[PDB]
Amino acid sequence: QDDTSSSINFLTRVTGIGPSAARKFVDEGIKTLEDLRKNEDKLNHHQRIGLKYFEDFEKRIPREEMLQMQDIVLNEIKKVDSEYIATVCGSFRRGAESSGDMDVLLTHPNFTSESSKQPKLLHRVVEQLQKVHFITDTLSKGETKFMGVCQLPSEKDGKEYPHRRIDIRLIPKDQYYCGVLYFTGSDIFNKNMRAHALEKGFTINEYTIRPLGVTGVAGEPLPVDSEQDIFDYIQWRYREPKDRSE
Repeated sequence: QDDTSSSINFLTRVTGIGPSAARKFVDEGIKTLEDLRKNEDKLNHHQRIGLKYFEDFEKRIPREEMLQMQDIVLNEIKKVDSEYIATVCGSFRRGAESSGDMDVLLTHPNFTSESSKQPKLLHRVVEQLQKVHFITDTLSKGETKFMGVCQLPSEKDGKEYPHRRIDIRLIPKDQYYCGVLYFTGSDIFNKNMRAHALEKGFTINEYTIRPLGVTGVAGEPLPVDSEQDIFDYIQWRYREPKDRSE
């Protein structure tokens, strides 16, 4: 069993291959990266691109590169429409010295929670980033979420940076800063802040902050025009992201 398990665990390191699909591959004698490459016909698109960048996707991103990536993303988005608002979240926003991926939250005042889908608000940004060769591949592209691959431009002698995972999520403007709060984390900090909100008569989720009565009925979403507004409602001092480990 040891070798069977090691094979399954190996394939799960490919993005797009989860434990169940890995078990099915190994049952078919597909166990290594070489086996996967010889059996590209059995892969979906996400798995094929994850195999393509297997080694790169096991490398971390130094904060220095994250800052370069951030400027490319922010500068190109502003070129498409200066009314877009985009924020890099995750442990990067909390000041982490390295990141596993880049997670971008995107909004636009044309897109509110009363809106039906506006996928081209997302796709136009993806297309511009592809046009300047920053986004290199797509893992999946939906009406509000893009998961793909990017790469910093070569700086010297044609030497290449590793390809990196990037996600871009389109969020309604009236829910944007609650989203930024949630996706900045940490998970423990989010739990602690939601517990304090309850003590103060509010309930916070990924989308909204609402007043919460003694019977447990949530009221209407409160207006939020900055992350600071959410802390103001629950009477907490603003917690800078570097202070959100717990």
